[PDB]
Amino acid sequence: SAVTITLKTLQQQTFKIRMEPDETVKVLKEKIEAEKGRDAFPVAGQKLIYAGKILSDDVPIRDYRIDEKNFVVVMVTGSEYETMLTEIMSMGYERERVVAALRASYNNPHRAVEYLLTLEFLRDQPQFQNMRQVIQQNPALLPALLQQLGQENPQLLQQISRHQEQFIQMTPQEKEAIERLKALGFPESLVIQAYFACEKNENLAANFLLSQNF
Repeated sequence: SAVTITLKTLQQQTFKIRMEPDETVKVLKEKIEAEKGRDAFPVAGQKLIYAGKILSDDVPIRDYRIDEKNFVVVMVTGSEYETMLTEIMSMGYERERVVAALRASYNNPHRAVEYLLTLEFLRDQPQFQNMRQVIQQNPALLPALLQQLGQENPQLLQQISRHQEQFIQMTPQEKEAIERLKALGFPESLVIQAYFACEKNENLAANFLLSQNF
């Protein structure tokens, strides 16, 4: 996953490097020190001229969108749980033992009685739930959280920045049977279509349309 980059030097000596279409130009600058050598190609005056201005060395070589067709003149100069406690405890178990099992047994009489004898990753997380449950009564929390809670998970921040819209959003023969039905009082799309009910007859489609609707 590569790309030959043509590098021209003010000395009128060009060549063709390749590196990767992403390597920070900082490494590309060093690439010129090894590509041409270090006899007179330092770094202090390393400016990658590609279009009048010199390309910096802190951005990826694929940030300027260079083209092999051109060379670069580089420079080098709570309760519901208790109501449940009685729902299960009543069987005979104790009280604290019931909630304990109701904490690891789906707080239900199912596993409890058993433990009583002896964009999507965030939309489902508790963080987003507070942003989609509290915002229902406070539109000011959306931004407050988007900068606090929503600004804590980089997994969504990388998308939400560009997905803020989705994040917030979350024939002349059959015509005779239609012209008549559409004229009898029935609609059109549901009539011209439903007509193909069973045998293109006037009841399979209508008969079932009059008994199911009227």
